[PDB]
Amino acid sequence: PGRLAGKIAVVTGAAGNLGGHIVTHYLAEGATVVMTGRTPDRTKAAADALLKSTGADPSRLATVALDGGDIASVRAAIAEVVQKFGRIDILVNNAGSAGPKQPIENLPLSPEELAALQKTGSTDSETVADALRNIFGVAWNVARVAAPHIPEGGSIINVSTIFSRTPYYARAAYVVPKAAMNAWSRELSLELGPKGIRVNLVYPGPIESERIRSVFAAMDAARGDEAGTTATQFFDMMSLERATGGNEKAKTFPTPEDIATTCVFLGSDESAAYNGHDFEVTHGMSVRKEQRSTYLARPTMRSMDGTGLAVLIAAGDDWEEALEIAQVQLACGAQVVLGLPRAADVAIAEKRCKALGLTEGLSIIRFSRKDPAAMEAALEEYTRGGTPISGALFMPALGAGELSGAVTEAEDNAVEALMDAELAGNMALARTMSRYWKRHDNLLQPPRFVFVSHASDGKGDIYGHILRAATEQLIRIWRDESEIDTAHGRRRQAEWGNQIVRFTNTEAENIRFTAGHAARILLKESKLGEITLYVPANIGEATGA
Amino acid sequence: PGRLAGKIAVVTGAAGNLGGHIVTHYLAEGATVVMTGRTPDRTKAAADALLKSTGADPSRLATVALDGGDIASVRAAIAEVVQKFGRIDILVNNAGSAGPKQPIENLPLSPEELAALQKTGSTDSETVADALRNIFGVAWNVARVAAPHIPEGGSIINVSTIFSRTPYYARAAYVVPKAAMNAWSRELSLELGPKGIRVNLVYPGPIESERIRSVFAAMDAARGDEAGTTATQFFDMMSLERATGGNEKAKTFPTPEDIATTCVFLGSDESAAYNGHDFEVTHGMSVRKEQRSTYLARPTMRSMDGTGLAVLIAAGDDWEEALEIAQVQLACGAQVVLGLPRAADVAIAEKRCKALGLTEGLSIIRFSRKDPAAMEAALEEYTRGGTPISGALFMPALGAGELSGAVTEAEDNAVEALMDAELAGNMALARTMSRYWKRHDNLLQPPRFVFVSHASDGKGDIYGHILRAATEQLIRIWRDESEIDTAHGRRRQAEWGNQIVRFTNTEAENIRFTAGHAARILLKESKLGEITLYVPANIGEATGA
Ligand SMILES: NC(=O)c1ccc[n+]([C@@H]2O[C@H](COP(=O)([O-])OP(=O)(O)OC[C@H]3O[C@@H](n4cnc5c(N)ncnc54)[C@H](OP(=O)(O)O)[C@@H]3O)[C@@H](O)[C@H]2O)c1
Ligand SMILES: NC(=O)c1ccc[n+]([C@@H]2O[C@H](COP(=O)([O-])OP(=O)(O)OC[C@H]3O[C@@H](n4cnc5c(N)ncnc54)[C@H](OP(=O)(O)O)[C@@H]3O)[C@@H](O)[C@H]2O)c1
Repeated sequence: PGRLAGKIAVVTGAAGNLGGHIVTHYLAEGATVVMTGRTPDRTKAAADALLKSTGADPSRLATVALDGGDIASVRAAIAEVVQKFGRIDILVNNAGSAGPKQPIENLPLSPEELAALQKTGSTDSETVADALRNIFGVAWNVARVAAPHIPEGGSIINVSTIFSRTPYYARAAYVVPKAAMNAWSRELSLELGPKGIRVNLVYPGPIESERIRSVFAAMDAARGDEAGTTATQFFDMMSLERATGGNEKAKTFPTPEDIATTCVFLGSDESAAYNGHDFEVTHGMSVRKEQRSTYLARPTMRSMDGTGLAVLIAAGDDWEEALEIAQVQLACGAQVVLGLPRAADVAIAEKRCKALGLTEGLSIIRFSRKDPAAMEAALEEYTRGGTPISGALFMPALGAGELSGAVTEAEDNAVEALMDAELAGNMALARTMSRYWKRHDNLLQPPRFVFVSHASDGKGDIYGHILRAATEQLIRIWRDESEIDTAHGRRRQAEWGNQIVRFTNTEAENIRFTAGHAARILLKESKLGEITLYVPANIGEATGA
Repeated sequence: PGRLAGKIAVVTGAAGNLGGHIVTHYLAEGATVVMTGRTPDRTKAAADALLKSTGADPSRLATVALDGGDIASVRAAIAEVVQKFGRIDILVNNAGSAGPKQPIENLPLSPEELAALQKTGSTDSETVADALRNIFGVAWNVARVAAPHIPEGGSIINVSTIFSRTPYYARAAYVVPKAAMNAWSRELSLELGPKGIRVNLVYPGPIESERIRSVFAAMDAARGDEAGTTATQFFDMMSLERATGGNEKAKTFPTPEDIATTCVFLGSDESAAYNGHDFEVTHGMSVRKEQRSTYLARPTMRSMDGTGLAVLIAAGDDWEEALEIAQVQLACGAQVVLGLPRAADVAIAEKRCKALGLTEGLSIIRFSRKDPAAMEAALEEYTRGGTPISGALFMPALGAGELSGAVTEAEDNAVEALMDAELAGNMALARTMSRYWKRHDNLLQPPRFVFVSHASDGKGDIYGHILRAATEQLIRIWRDESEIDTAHGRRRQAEWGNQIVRFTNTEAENIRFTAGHAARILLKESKLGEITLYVPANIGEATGA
């Protein structure tokens, strides 16, 4: 019998290379497979050439037209799969796109910015939001449209990449939407676990092919690095050596067959004991799950810390919050630019700022991560006062509790709203501050960013986790890209920064703590190795005071 | 064809529940199995059972005698296996024994103590030392002997427990060695992986029996919680429910077959890519890898922080090291008991302390950790002096660098010495202080303990790493035992404490920085959530100063 005998399997991106190995292994294990592709012609071709190359019955292989980001197509596609076969025993979220292969400073956000990248003979065919919908959106959508038709003891397999947890210069667009999916897979496990549906996460390492060693050598050319630096990086993370392809034992890449044989194992009932589990098909590449630390001291700061420096604060709906952080920054003797998304809120706050009497060193302006063109202008304008922004604290876009609900249950707004405001806003802020610290590259101290999470929404911070994950990667890419550009002469000053997680603490005194430490990262001459830095549960206890 | 076709396996403790299951699946997938165990009569009876129950050719199975605590025994055993079949493809380190089932406070160290338990109708058969050798010794010795005869593409599998990273009540001698074994496997992952010998790590959850479901009713009785609390503890961690035993879907324990099927897979070439990997067959249990964080803060202290308080410092080989840590306490106004193993050191140190000018608040006494009856006696003499001991600080037993060499290429005595000195010293100091703080539950400040790592060996810190992950799980057991003893009104004062990792940083102040965070943890009113606290690489950078 076949380890997958009498099981309906759905494989997103079945036309691609791993796709077809998974389908091959599945048909040869006794599954009925439905192959999902954006195009019915390229997907049907990929289907028929698989029929040729295996010896399986036309009846045991099906295809269908699905595009994540178009939920109208994902419902119409699953439907056709339910009518046709009556259930989904195995989901394999393998669907994903390369993403714009540009550094953080040159990511195309608008369609005209992308058209403008096609005029420089580039191969990039995506916006950052296209890449999100294409990498992160498919998994989220397909999963939620499929979960109610997935019977007890069924399996979901979400195909990440090892590159989500490692530096991948000029690929901010590809990794952060994977890094998100990472936390989402875990959260989907927590919602579909009690229902008896397994959720498990495959991290394929760099995949062995003919192209790969040249694709890397090509990336090596990108950064002005001696060809082979990309490959050697990853080889040097690998602990395991192996003979593949009848070559000798060396540092090599894992195979498409290794990935397939895992998706056979994970799909099969042999794996029915595993949930929210990570499978790292990477030759034991040494990486950490979360490059983090919790704060074990009160942020002890002085009143001359910031003399000559100006912070930007990109605030969200809760401007009131932002201003509290602003306040402690001013208290350290730095200038502040509280950048609020509505102009409505620039009135209310500028006046309520006169009420408290914070007129010295603080300037409130409209600053809208939705529209970056103006975000650029606004920083040009502010610096004409002759002090340049030396550090940039970024708050979440949407008000706390704005995003809420089970990942499958959450509305068509939930994902699209989360993907656009939360992921694009972070990338736009990163591109915008990168572009600005390109121009004004002689600051008193090297430039420093800090991202900030919401406090605990107290519904289990489902969206707090996803965004911590995606942000943690965006910081790794940004730390790396700037450290490689700096060493090659292209910048004078290396951008560095951190992320502070508030949601591990529900105490009343948390914001002045969060904002306290925010100041230590920006204004003091520091480098914090760990990316994401958590606020302890109790602060009184965790520190001296 | 067999999924393990043409693979010589070696499964240690193959007579036990899982052992039978691993051999049964292995024979089905065409494996040639060598069963293993200290009792030949046992081993062979088992073999006969498995030869009937599975239609397996009696050629395709064999037995061999080996006690893991006894390396000679082990060298012989593999020698026959080698002689017979020529090589080892797969080595399953299933061998382990449930330790003494005794709470830290009542751990049996010397044979006489174990005999005092057996006249009590307790099922304890094992000293702490014995449990070490029975869980940790075996895995180390079987593997290191098997390695040479393992060809490339080879599989080592190490079977440990999830409970090695989660609290287990009065099961210190089970989980501590299981913890060392996790960190051992890691090192063996790295040392062999370059030879293409993959070394992965299975974490069984609670495994479905009739016995274990009552052993939780058993445990439940020892703490004094309602029966099914322990069941509901671990159930409450698991994200997955499942329909096992023909009972309707509910949170249920994983079957032995789930553990058996994984080895089939981990043994097989389908897993050619995975190395250093952890497989948790625990129904998606929610435990983190390690509860830890780096110090993003210089130790800030004050000159009265500890007046009226008293601190024990259990010293190892190198006492001058401990005496500088001791100066830092005294400086903070605490009193110091300096415990030195070798009675000769007492009068040597005594001079240095007058020469050095330290004469007030400091007492020096012989404090051998191989003599608890003496330890427990000396502490009572200091208490009679008039100040109870509020703070313990445990130094490593052996001199610096004395344990070295990659686990495989380790001297026969290096593993023996590491297990006895390091593991028993930590377990003994733990018992002795629990027993002392049971006797003195009315201290001015909660009682606080501090485990301090060696400084770097500058070689990878092989022993650094194993000894840390082990201590981390001793503390997690220590904290939870005092939490539950305090809640049920057995003890007024919650014991709590931390581990300080030093080997991460090489800087010249290194001793001062750790000696200073020891004083905080000891003499300040704080309860740090993270167990293991690392010194950061650069103290200049992490902390503004
Ligand atoms: N190969 C690697 O270097 C590597 C390394 C690590 C991880 N991975 C992961 O493996 C997956 C891809 O595997 P692969 O190497 O064989 O590449 P691939 O599958 O060729 O990737 C492109 C394919 O995915 C499908 N796809 C992409 N975006 C989609 C969307 N929004 N909606 C529907 N279908 C979509 C496309 O199908 P249609 O054209 O028919 O729509 C296309 O054939 C990705 O999820 C990736 O993160 C790959
Ligand atoms: N049951 C669970 O829920 C559970 C939970 C967590 C972890 N585990 C772990 O997974 C494995 C469980 O196997 P099991 O459930 O079948 O229990 P088990 O095998 O009955 O545990 C005892 C076995 O270990 C062997 N052993 C002990 N000391 C030894 C030594 N010095 N030399 C050689 N062999 C020795 C014994 O072999 P002989 O008596 O034949 O010499 C015996 O077969 C163990 O490693 C255990 O630590 C089990």
